[PDB]
Amino acid sequence: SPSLLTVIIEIAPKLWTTFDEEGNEKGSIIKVLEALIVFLNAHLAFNSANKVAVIAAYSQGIKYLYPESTSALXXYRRFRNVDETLVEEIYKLFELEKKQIEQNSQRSTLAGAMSAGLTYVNRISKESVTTSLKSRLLVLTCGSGSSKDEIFQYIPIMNCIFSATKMKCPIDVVKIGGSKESTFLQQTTDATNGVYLHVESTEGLIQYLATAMFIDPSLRPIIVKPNHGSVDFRTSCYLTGRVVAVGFICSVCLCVLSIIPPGNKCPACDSQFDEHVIAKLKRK
Amino acid sequence: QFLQWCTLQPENCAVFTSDNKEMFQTESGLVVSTYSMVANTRNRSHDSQKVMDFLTGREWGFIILDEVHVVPAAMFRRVVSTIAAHAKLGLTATLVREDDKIGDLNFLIGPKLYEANWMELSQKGHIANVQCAEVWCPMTAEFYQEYLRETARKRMLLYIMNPTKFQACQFLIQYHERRGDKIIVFSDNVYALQEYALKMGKPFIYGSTPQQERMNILQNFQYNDQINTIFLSKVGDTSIDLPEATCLIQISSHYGSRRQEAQRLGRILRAKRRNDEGFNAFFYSLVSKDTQEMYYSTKRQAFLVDQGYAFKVITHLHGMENIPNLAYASPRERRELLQEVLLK
Amino acid sequence: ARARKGALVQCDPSIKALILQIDAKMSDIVLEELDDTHLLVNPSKVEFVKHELNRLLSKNIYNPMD
Amino acid sequence: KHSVTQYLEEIPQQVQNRLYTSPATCLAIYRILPPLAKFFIMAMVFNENEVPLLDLDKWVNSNGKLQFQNAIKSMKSLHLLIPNKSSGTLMINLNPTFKISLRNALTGGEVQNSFGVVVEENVVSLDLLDEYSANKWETILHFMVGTPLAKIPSEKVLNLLKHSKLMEEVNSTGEFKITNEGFQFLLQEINSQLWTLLLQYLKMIETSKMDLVDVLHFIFMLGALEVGKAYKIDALSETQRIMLQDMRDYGLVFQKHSNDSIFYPTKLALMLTSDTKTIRGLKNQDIPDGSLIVETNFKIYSYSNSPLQIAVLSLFVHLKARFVNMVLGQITRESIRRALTNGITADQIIAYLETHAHPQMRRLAEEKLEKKLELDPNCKEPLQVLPPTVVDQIRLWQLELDRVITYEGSLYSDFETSQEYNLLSKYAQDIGVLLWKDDKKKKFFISKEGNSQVLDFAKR
Amino acid sequence: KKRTAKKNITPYQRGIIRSLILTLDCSEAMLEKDLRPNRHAMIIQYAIDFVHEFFDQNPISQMGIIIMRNGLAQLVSQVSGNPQDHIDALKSIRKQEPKGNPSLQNALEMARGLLLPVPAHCTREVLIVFGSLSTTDPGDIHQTIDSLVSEKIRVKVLGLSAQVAICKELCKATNYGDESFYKILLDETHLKELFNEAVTPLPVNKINKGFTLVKMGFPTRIFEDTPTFCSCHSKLVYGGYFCPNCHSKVCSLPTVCPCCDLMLILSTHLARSYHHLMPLKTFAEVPTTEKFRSEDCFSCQSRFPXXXXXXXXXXXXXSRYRCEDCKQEFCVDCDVFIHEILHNCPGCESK
Amino acid sequence: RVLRGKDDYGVMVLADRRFSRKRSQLPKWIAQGLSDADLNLSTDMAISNTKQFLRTMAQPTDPKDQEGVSVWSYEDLIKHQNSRKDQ
Ligand SMILES: [Zn+2]
Ligand SMILES: [Zn+2]
Ligand SMILES: [Zn+2]
Ligand SMILES: [Zn+2]
Ligand SMILES: [Zn+2]
Repeated sequence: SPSLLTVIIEIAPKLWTTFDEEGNEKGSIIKVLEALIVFLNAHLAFNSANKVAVIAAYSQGIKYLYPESTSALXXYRRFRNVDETLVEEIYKLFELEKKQIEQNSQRSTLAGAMSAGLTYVNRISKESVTTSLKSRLLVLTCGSGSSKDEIFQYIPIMNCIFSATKMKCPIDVVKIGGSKESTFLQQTTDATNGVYLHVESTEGLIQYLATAMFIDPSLRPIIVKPNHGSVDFRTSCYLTGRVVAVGFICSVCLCVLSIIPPGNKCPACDSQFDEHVIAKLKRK
Repeated sequence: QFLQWCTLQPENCAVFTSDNKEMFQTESGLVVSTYSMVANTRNRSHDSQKVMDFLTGREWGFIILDEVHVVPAAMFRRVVSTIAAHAKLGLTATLVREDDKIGDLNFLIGPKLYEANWMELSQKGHIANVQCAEVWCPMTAEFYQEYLRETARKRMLLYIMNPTKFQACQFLIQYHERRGDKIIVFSDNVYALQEYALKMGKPFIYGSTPQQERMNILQNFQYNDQINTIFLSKVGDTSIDLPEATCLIQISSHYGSRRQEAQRLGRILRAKRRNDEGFNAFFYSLVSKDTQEMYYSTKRQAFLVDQGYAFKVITHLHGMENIPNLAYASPRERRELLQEVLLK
Repeated sequence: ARARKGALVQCDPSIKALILQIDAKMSDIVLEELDDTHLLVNPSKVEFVKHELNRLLSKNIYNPMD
Repeated sequence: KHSVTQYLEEIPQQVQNRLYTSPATCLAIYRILPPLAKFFIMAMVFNENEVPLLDLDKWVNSNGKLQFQNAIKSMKSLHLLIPNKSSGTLMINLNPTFKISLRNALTGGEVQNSFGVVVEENVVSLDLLDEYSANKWETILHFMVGTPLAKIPSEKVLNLLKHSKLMEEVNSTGEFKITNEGFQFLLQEINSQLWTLLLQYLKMIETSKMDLVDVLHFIFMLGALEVGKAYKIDALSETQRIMLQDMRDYGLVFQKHSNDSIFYPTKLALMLTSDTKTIRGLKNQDIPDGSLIVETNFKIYSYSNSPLQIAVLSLFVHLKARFVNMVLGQITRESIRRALTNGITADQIIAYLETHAHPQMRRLAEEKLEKKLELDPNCKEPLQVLPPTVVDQIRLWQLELDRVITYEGSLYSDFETSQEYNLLSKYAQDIGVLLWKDDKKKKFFISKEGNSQVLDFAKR
Repeated sequence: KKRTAKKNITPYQRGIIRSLILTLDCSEAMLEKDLRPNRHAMIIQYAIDFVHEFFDQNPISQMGIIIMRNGLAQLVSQVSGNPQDHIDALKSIRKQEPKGNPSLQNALEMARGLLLPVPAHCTREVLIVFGSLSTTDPGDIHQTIDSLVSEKIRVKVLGLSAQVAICKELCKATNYGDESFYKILLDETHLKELFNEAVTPLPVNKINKGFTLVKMGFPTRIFEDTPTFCSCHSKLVYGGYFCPNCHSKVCSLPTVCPCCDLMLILSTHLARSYHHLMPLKTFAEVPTTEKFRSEDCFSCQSRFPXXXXXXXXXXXXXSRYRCEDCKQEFCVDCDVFIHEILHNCPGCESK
Repeated sequence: RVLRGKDDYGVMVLADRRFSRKRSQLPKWIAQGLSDADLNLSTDMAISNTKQFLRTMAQPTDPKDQEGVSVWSYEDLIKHQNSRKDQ
């Protein structure tokens, strides 16, 4: 089953710094890079000339790497071109690394890169009606700090799960960094039939990458090798910032409030509640 | 058979033979006469002429004509020599006819409105569904040894007799008796048919069946469902008042020429006002597979599909050996009946 | 693990009988006869069974084709 | 198809490992193994240790394990591994020549036969040098099956066809006609035909100066990649270059002009295995340039045509009067009887008509397809895909030209109780492995998929 | 030339919670020959498709299914948040053949009382696919429409290739006077799009009703599979969920808990309401001679954008259907696809 | 009588041979609607014509800008266009 394996990798030179920061600087993304170069060739080889692709994320944007948008106008030699064109495109990204790239660290364009990819896969499955590609993607992140749970990227994560579940796509995630199970990704890898591996920093992921991130392409008869439980007690009370269990959900706003609610104008939309409905909620 | 079902009151329609004198020149309404009357050497009592004298005497608007082609046009040209009606009506039966003289009978009645394109019209909802089938009776060494020994046409009944062929017939019999259906079998043999009619044992029309017994069996066949199998020999065509067709079986397949096989197919497959069965006109053809008429059994199949009748092949009979009266079932008795039929 | 290989010839008992008549005609290469509808033969000689079956039918049939 | 895979296992263990000497031929033999077998190769390519079968058995869960037996049986036959009854258990490990030659060829290794190609100014255009090779196939194919002009000049090829009996044509009389083997040549389209001929030449060119590993290294060198520069010059052995030049003459090497240049890596070397897209004075109207006519009325409605193709069509239909667009021909039981006279079974022609003559029967097949498979469980009546009315007449004609029947498998015994035979029979119909059976005899002559699973379930 | 909408006058409230109850016609008129198998069979094909669609975009909802045979409407699948019940119910029906008349008064009468248990926060709805041209009323139907409009049960119906004033009226009457709800096809795709459009919440101009705060909790998957056990099916299920309040093993479902009765949801259902509630702005088709933007797309990279002056081909249109709030180009594919599956405007996300 | 406004529709079939020759005797606005191919129709193609008519008419064909042509929107398309038409 020609399976399209498209890898998306995020490189913030502040987050690749964190990969250098974690442990010692005993090897930066190159170990992961040389892992990925070998990994991309293999799946390319596995199924019937099944294609591959690559996108990245700046500190301040995103761009395609292996698809290699129109610019002019060994080992099988397709591994070579896939690697080397990727190697040449990425080194072009590193010259697009400077203070202004180091500037826009407020956002993480991970949300934009993955929405753009779903346009690309919907684009390829739309064109490759013949030889319907049993495609499936991958995620590698350099676990960085300074934002315990950046919660500004929650809705696009979850919306694209639906499209991913809507377009029937298993999604596998590997987190390289400090031990922070990205709950929203952890739900995400759970939500759409994927595998979660929170690998450590400096292990050559090649042994890890081959084991659990080859599960799906078309196969899915094999035990996914995800990380531990995928608890779905979802986002903290938007008002509180504590994860709620018996949530208190406002109105058409649908904001999640804890036992906190101000009784008026829940802190995500200007929606007054019937004080009777507030009192009815308080009849306990 | 129709004109009283039809609106026609035969009190007006004086039928004429000139052995059948009837009311000429006093017949108040429409008329039904016939060619040999209306002109022939069979102009044979002055009833005939006087009807014709009346035919000329009364001015006629329209002339309904049925199979003008068989009788010479010259008399039709003589029922076109004397009277000068206004219209005729040529309800012809064949595309090419012996009355296709360079002055065609088309240019004397009215132009062609209806022709070999019988797809526009009958498909508008007249005709019902007719099913056709061709069972391959299994081979048994003697038939082939019988095939081997003679290349002559005498193999004819030698595969017709196949006792397995009798069996499949009996299945339909119990089957159409179970369905309350009616069965026509086209079997021109006398002995093996008797041998089979003896093998079945129902009041049976057979070779030279008494018409009363034919009628009796027919009455016991269409109104009574107990006798749900009759065997029509070559004496059905032509002609009898052929009985209704729900399950036609044909055994003999030489019956040449093939223009007749269009006739018989049309003739033997009569209409049926029964819709309890999903294929209310079964056509069957029990043929011993691997015998002389595989060439001629293949000749019948191409004919029907050209005629367009729904057709099929049922050689995987449901309970083929599970039917009653497996008389002569064994290859030996098929051989024995084959010896029985080598006499015929 | 028991597995008895061979050439399972399944047909009508008569052609079987003929084939068996034919098989008896070149020295009983039929290893076993599973039932009236099956035969177990050595594949080395089934080829010639049909050949003589062909010849004997070619000797028998001769193809009138009327 | 002779299923050339069965040939690699037939060559004994050493010449396989001898074959396995070039990481090219390590990397080559790997792609044909069943996908279960593929998965069990690569695991134990890198982790430099053998593995107990219990793990490999526990790796494969329920149904799909039949491919687990499909994997391991093809695996052992060609001996790329070594089973080891070390301590009574089963220690599975590659024929190490495979694994590392693979591993080498995996991680940029020493496949110099694999690396025997050379990169230069690849002046071979997409249209250039394969039209000869495509015309090479067209001319010889017209020669072999019998064209109006049998332009096949391959004297080595003609001897292989007659000597290998490739076509049931009178080589003594020069006839290139389709026999049982010639009918099989009309069936195996690109792989199978490209398979079938590769076998005849190996059988033909096997007496002296074979050098099979070099032959297989040279064959796998020309088809492995576009040797391009230095293929027929450098990356080719003595008998290999003669094979390469002979493959050059047969077109299978698109050996460039001068007879001494890099391996003309014609696309023909690619198609033998690719099992992918097949399309190859100065005019060649395609792709749908070919045409034929096959419909419910059992008649040829030819508007597009090709001479060798219509010559091939005429091999099973009468031709009367070739018209501007049509060739006067009508397919009948008589017409196929021209092929049944040759013993050509109405079996491969089935698959032939569904694939070939489509360039004119596209809409006709497309209207026949109707996508009546998802609607099949919905609307239980499929809409005439693929045409069944023709095959029954073919089968009945084949049945008219029939009356010899046989079965494969092995007779089985030691079925002690009715429950196990009833339980085994019941499961057998679940996977569909039982040709014929009877509780009375406790014997049946079928495949061993039934015996392997009861043993595996009982033993593990 | 463009076929794009001017303005949406309802992104504010959608009926996020629903109780849609679809009713069919198994009557003689469904056996007539206009639609490919007939009315009866091809109607049912698209209903199955809608069923799948209706619960995908409104999974918090339920539906029941009713047929219309022999002047007698006949419930065939209960009002349920489980589509498979309805799907399997629909599978059996096509195997029976439509018969008799549509007695709409019957069908309306059982639909109105079926929705009484549907609470205030859940929205009552009825979707009639009418295909015959006559009815057979057990009683006053204005009594029922008056009773129907009184129960706050809006009615949108999809007549076949004809216009009937009473269902003109019925859709007019129930839907707050705003007759927008007897839309009728000429065509299968028009019928197909007639089905797909019935999935989303149906707001036109909502009146101020009790906006009620809804208390629920969320279930969690079970792990032990040898402990295959269930409190919602009393069978061996190799692992289910557990209601946050009941504490009983519940199989995988957005269905309510069966021991303490609070609606069980994980996270996924409400975010469909989000893009239901607040959708985007339509990708504006940029002017041909006034765009002068990148000769590519943005959500994807589509170098096809023009051909640079071709008399007719260039003066036509420049494939630059671009969203507004992002002001980023998008090939029609992306512009269509962005507006199709992931609302999630690519330009508007990255800033 | 079957028509009330410009939003009204409906079939006005004529069923007699002499109606073929009296097409001119009909009033203009009726005559503008009665085209040549609609003369002496058999009953059969009459039903097909009104079948497509009722379907197409059953559609909500409201451009609201071509109605700016035939509705002359409020007090302006009369005041705009017609006060330009004072020529
Ligand atoms: Zn709110
Ligand atoms: Zn349960
Ligand atoms: Zn609970
Ligand atoms: Zn795009
Ligand atoms: Zn935007």
